[PDB]
Amino acid sequence: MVSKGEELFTGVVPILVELDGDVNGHKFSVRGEGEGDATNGKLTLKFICTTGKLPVPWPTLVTTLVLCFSRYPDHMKRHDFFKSAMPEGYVQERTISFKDDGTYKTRAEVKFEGDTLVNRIELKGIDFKEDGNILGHKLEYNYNSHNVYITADKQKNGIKSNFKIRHNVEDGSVQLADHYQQNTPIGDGPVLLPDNHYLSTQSKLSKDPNEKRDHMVLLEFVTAAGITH
Repeated sequence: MVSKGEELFTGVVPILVELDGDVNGHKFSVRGEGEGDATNGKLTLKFICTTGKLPVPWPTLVTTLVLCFSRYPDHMKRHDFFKSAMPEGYVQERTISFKDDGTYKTRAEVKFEGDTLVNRIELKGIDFKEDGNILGHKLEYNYNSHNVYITADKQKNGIKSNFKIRHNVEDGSVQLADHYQQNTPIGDGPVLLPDNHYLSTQSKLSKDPNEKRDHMVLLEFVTAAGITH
């Protein structure tokens, strides 16, 4: 163990996710629950739209709706910023630019509340086309595997990332979502600033057959890679 934070992730940790959103003035909320295991990189979450019908496709929210559950190999433990900020946690901020469409701006706090790892998010969506892939619901209910490159941000005592998500469109086209991310500790205690590396992601989206509300079941694996030793 190379951070106090890392001790909080030796087993399965229950998770709560809460998101309050506004896309082109359409107000919606999501709550998710499940668990994460950073020892194997496995995350199991079920999300509900608490306000009724989700006004955007579920796949567009996957990245917004807990990289502290990434599996960092033993040789990479000193490059795990996300756990090092725990339990006080970190702020995760993004701009997500949907190519030829609107933008999500997100601010989340990821931190322990009691024994639960909580991801609490505000999302603002602007400049979406009513007949675009997003407000038009033209995106397939599926998800690609990605590499998410992590860099140190010495000045902010945190990390940055930029990456493109590819969303499959019902017409066989692809909707690009360009992510710009910043993470900063909530605490003023010491954190691990990493050497350059990447996270390998893979996401399976499914439905709960008993669930009549608008929802998404997520199975994710996230693994850190890219450090020689």
